[PDB]
Amino acid sequence: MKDFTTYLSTAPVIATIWFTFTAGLLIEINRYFPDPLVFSF
Amino acid sequence: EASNKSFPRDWVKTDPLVPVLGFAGWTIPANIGVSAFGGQSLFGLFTQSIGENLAHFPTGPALDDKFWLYLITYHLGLFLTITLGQIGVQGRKQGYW
Amino acid sequence: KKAQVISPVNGDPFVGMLETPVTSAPIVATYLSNLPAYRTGVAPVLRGVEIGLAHGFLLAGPFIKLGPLRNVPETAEIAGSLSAAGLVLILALCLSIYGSAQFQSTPSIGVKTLSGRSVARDPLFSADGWSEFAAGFLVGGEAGVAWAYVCTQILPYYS
Amino acid sequence: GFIGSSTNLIMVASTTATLAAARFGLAPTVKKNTTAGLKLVDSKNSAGVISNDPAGFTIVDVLAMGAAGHGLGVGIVLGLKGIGAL
Amino acid sequence: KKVKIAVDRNPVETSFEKWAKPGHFSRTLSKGPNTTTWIWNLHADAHDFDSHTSDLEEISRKVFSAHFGQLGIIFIWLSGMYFHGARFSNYEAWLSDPTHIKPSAQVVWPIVGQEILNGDVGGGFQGIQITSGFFQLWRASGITSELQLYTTAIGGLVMAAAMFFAGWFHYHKAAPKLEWFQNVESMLNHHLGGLLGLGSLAWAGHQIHVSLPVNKLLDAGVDPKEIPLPHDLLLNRAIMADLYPSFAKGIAPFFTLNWSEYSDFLTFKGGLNPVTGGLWLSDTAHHHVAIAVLFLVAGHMYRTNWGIGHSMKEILEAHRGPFTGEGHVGLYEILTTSWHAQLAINLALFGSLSIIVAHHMYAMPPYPYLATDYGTQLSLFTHHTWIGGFCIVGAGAHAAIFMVRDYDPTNNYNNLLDRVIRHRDAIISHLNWVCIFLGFHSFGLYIHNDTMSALGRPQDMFSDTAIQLQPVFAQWIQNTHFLAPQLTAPNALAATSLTWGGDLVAVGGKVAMMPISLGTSDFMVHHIHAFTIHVTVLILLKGVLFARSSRLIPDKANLGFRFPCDGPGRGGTCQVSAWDHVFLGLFWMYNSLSIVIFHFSWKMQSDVWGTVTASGVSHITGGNFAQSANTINGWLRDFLWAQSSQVIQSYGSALSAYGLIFLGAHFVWAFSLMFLFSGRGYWQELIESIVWAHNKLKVAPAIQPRALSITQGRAVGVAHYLLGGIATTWSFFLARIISVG
Amino acid sequence: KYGENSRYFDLQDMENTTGSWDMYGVDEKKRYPDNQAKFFTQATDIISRRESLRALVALSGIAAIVTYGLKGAKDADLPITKGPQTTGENGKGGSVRSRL
Ligand code: CLA
Ligand code: CLA
Ligand code: CLA
Ligand code: CLA
Ligand SMILES: CC1=C(/C=C/C(C)=C/C=C/C(C)=C/C=C/C=C(C)/C=C/C=C(C)/C=C/C2=C(C)CCCC2(C)C)C(C)(C)CCC1
Ligand SMILES: CC1=C(/C=C/C(C)=C/C=C/C(C)=C/C=C/C=C(C)/C=C/C=C(C)/C=C/C2=C(C)CCCC2(C)C)C(C)(C)CCC1
Ligand SMILES: CC1=C(C/C=C(\C)CCC[C@H](C)CCC[C@H](C)CCCC(C)C)C(=O)c2ccccc2C1=O
Repeated sequence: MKDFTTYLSTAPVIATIWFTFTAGLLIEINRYFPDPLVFSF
Repeated sequence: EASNKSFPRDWVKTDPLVPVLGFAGWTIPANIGVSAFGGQSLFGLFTQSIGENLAHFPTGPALDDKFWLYLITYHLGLFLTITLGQIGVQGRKQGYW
Repeated sequence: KKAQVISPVNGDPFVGMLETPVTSAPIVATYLSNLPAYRTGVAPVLRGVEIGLAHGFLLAGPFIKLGPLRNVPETAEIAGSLSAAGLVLILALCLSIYGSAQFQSTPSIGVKTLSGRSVARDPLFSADGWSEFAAGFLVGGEAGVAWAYVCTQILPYYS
Repeated sequence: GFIGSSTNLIMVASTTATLAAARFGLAPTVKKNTTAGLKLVDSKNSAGVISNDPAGFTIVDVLAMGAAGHGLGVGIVLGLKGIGAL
Repeated sequence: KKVKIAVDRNPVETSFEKWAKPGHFSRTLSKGPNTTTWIWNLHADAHDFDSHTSDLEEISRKVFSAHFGQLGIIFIWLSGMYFHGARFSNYEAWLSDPTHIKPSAQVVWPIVGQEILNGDVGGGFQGIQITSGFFQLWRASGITSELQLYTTAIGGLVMAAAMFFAGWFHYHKAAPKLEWFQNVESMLNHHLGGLLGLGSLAWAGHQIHVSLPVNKLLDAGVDPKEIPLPHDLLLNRAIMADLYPSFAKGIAPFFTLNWSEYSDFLTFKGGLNPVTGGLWLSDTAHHHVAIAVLFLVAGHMYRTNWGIGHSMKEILEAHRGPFTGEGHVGLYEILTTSWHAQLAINLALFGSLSIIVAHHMYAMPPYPYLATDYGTQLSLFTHHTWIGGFCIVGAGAHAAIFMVRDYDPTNNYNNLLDRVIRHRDAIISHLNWVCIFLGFHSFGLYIHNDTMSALGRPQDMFSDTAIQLQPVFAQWIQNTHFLAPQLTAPNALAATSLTWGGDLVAVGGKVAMMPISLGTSDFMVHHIHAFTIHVTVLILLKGVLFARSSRLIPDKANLGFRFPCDGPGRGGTCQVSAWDHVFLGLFWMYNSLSIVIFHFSWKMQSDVWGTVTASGVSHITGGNFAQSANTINGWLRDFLWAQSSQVIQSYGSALSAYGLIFLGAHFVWAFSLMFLFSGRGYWQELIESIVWAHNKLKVAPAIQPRALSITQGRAVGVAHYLLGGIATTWSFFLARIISVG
Repeated sequence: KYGENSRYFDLQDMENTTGSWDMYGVDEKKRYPDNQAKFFTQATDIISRRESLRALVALSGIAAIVTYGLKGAKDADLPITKGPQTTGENGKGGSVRSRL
């Protein structure tokens, strides 16, 4: 499955995975630390 | 178009029998009385409305007159019969089948 | 499956007009040939007079029945006839300046009649011919507008 | 009793009429098509198919004409039921 | 035999090695990127299968398997809708009280404060009020449970897996040969008799056995839990006989041609169910039976393998006249050899069909409690109208693609296509003239009325009071269809629609459907519609007929279907391409259907939709379409400005997403104007001045940054224009009609 | 010649070649009664030149607009010639500040 993992390394798939990751990280940060208007913690 | 150098004047190959025969093929069945018209006919009711609307000649028929239904249906069938008769006659004389 | 109707123009498939019933039906050709526009031997002033009478008479109706004073009983017809007179005057002006602009180059190719015989150019399509045509159009159009008013006044069944 | 009804006789008459019209050269069959002008002419049959009849009347022909006659008879039955003639 | 199954066995190896090589399908993209134009071309050429190869067999195989993929995706989408109705819905609550509970089948997660969109729709439920009509469709099918929706979702996922397997199978394992696709006679026989005939017959059976009894009990006040399940109606004939006595006689009346016995569940009532405001499902069942028979006889028309039937080639080659030369000779080859021709015809008729569906589903609401869900009704009309317009513009596009690529003058000599190309100047000149005449005598009427109303002369307007332009032909047709059960359809009990005339059907105090009166404003707006349609036709037909050649560019076919221009010469040849005629026909289809749906929204909110508080109907806007739709200022004031008070004041509500998408669609629309008003030469120079700054800091990419191609600039512009405008109208419509209706 | 055997190019007949045809023109000299034609050739005798016709048009149009503004607009009973016949929108400047 060298070719399949080459496909997963393509720009659109890697972009989808990375932005799902970034968006999920931000979403979980905003779930556990809701409404962060200022850096106070 | 290797033919047709001068737009032949007889572009409609006229048969004077064609209009008469389409008129008779439509209006005679259109003079058959049926159950839906109350025993009357399409041509009969159409002419009856023509008379009822010629009784006030300037005043045209109304929107609720039923003269327009008879008019449009009668002429649908009549124009169709006449054009299909012309087509059939000129296809019979010519090829086309 | 014979007898095709639509033909190339004068049998020339490369000029590009496609003679057709609406173009070359003998009734249509006759009617269009009998119009004063296509009476190439008649003086352009008289053809202009006829055309102008027709047009001045016809274009008064809209101004009469649909103008701004259409709902005033005796004023509708006067106002419409005068609007039509003004429009006819403007059109005569436009015709004059068209005759000034168009007829300066004197085309050199001759004309035929879809039969083979070359005819002379219409004197209408010259400076003098178009000037007299526009004069005739003005006279006839004002006359036809006046006659449109007269018909508003004298026709029995005018509403 | 349906067998003997007007509906039953109409239907059998219509189906047998279409079957006899096809078998005896009065209706288009598998072996005989029609031209633009409705004149029966030999077809190519697009497969070739075997029947021992003297006329080459296939069971495909029996199916086609049974369907045609069933449509005819259904229309006739229900139109006589419509105008009240049944 | 000639009509047979014909396939290649294992034509294509199932392997991931071409996934790892983007642009394998092209010889111009297999060389890898050097510029970003490659990245865009890889997506523009992905489904242009006739530019990958040139033999029709592989093209057709790719098309077949891609259709299987599309069907699998549609099945995923349908299973998702059914699943969201089974899990994230208020459907079981909505069945018990459909006149007060807002249908909702989407719940929002409480993450960034967006749980405000989970509105109080009813039924002890918080979610997004849907406008899809799925609740009414499910009630018409007789669902009455979330378990049935869940199992329909599972079946849809199974069918999606089946479709994807079938695509893989019919491309990689057993792919049909070209002679199998060119069996258009058998394809039509099966798609008429089987796809539409057996399909309509099966749905008629469902309606006989499941929908009709379930909805007859639902309309009788029976709670959905007390209703027998569909299999209890299938097994027990006594229950069905208790609901419809004709079931006591069995299927004997069908075979004895005593079909009138079935007049209990096969009716011709016409009109609407007064309990639900939808069509009688008995009429619907009879309808589906009738068209099933009709399509099953229609699917026995074409000759496939036995002598009976028609050869479509013979029909075509026999249809010719004195005006049309050889006639339809050479069209069978066109439509059996070119996929784009088939796509043109099929998209044209499919879009016209979607618009017809839109017009027929609002006037004859086929689903229960659909007519009084004004949001569902408006959204369905708007949606299917838009889909139809898009399909029609695509029909123009692919007709042009055929003319450029697959057209051959050898097979078309003096036939209808040759003779259309040979007098295209007359066609387009008369279309131009009628477009100008219609534009004047439609929009200049609005300008005349605006000028008169501004000048203080309302007696000079084209209004129902001053200068009446009454649509007397449409009024006559209305009156004729209203009086049809009396003379010309005597076995129908009522007219097809209440829009022809008569009394209103009120369901839950709200008007389901009521007579639509046509006046001067309707005349004017219908002629506006005709105008915009004629101009869209002008653009697309001019792109089709002038796709190969013109008096400006005689060798336009060699430049292709999709090219920016020929140059700044001949005065400038920008957008001479047929692709650019599609690009402009898109703008004009948008401008047409925007007015279509605006006319629908205002006419419905003014003259149909409303409440029956006392004896007397209070419409939503108050009946102001008659006197205010005469002017542009009326459409701006009394429709756009007035009805925007619900989308701009939606902040802090469950409709706040609609205001947000209103603003964002405005933004996207205006952003389209950067691509439409501009050109590539500015952006390439800006990009190179930016590439300087990237080269200075050693971050210049190896894939050289290019500006979007001219064609791609136009495509991006029109895509963003359509998206912004349509989503703006979407938000405006939905925020308005969820509040006021 | 030009119609012989699909020979649609003739150097000695460039009228038929270029399609220079009068498709509907007839050169018959006889259309109108001669007294009527005389009447209308003499009625237009003064304005049959461009300058004379434009002088007539200028005189007539200027006189017409001037008599329309001076007399004809009031004869037509135009609202702009009658005046407001009311106090008008004088004291109602704005909804807030009712200015004159
Ligand atoms: C794992 C199974 C598998 C494998 C290994 C292959 C392998 C191959 N296929 Mg086959 N194929 C399969 C399944 C498979 N296919 C199925 C299930 C179908 C039916 C749809 C097809 C239909 C098919 C056709 C019609 C063609 C191929 C082609 C190919 C070749 C390259 C395809 C490529 O570049 O893929 C990479 C491509 C993708 C990953 C795109 C997948 C797109 C999916 C189907 C739709 C998803 C849409 C998505 C929901 C949109 C979201 C929008 C977003 C904004 C949310 C290669 C030999 C092509 C070829 O030339 O072969 C020689 C060709 O023409 N295949
Ligand atoms: C009764 C037989 C029959 C039926 C029902 C269909 C149905 C269909 N065909 Mg057609 N087709 C047939 C015979 C049939 N075909 C024949 C004989 C040929 C050869 C000439 C073709 C050639 C053909 C082509 C070339 C294409 C189609 C396409 C389609 C689909 C169009 C999309 C649609 O309407 O979605 C409606 C969707 C449904 C109703 C969902 C149910 C789908 C079922 C499971 C498939 C239908 C049964 C299948 C044809 C028989 C094989 C069963 C399988 C288990 C082996 C549709 C499913 C198009 C398509 O989308 O391809 C995928 C397409 O491109 N067909
Ligand atoms: C596709 C559409 C469809 C379907 C599936 C059905 C199905 C049914 N209808 Mg409906 N119906 C329909 C359309 C349909 N109808 C339409 C259009 C009308 C209007 C005319 C009606 C009007 C109607 C009435 C008025 C009645 C029905 C009834 C029935 C039922 C009795 C079936 C029967 O006697 O026929 C006979 C059918 C068969 C003999 C086929 C069975 C074949 C099986 C499946 C073979 C499988 C064997 C297998 C090879 C071996 C076993 C497998 C394994 C265990 C080893 C059945 C549930 C009757 C009923 O009781 O309803 C509750 C009834 O009274 N229907
Ligand atoms: C049955 C429907 C159908 C089918 C099968 C095709 C098939 C085809 N079309 Mg046709 N087309 C259709 C409908 C259809 N089209 C319609 C409705 C239109 C009008 C809009 C067009 C207009 C059109 C043009 C103008 C052209 C084609 C071309 C093509 C070919 C290649 C398309 C391609 O590679 O794009 C691959 C897919 C994409 C590039 C994706 C496009 C994404 C769009 C622009 C955005 C919309 C997405 C979404 C709805 C918006 C929200 C997204 C969100 C993330 C913001 C292919 C033969 C081209 C062709 O043949 O070239 C020679 C061509 O030039 N088509
Ligand atoms: C052996 C033989 C014989 C006899 C035979 C027989 C007797 C046969 C029969 C046959 C038959 C007896 C057939 C039948 C068929 C039928 C069919 C084929 C049916 C069909 C049906 C259908 C198709 C339906 C349809 C429909 C419906 C369901 C509904 C309504 C509409 C319609 C109509 C569409 C002879 C002569 C002696 C001699 C030798 C040989
Ligand atoms: C919704 C949906 C779903 C489901 C669906 C279904 C469930 C369907 C079904 C369907 C069906 C369930 C169908 C059926 C059909 C049937 C049929 C179609 C039948 C027919 C019959 C006939 C045609 C007959 C004929 C005849 C007669 C009449 C008598 C004797 C002889 C003979 C046999 C010839 C799913 C999950 C996918 C998902 C998506 C959506
Ligand atoms: C704005 C504009 C541009 C410039 C637009 C650029 C070139 C396209 C930008 C698309 C995206 C932003 C670039 C894609 C880069 C990566 C794929 C994104 C991945 C990383 C992100 C997180 C940044 C044109 O090239 C153009 C050409 C012809 C007519 C009009 C116009 C036009 O209006």
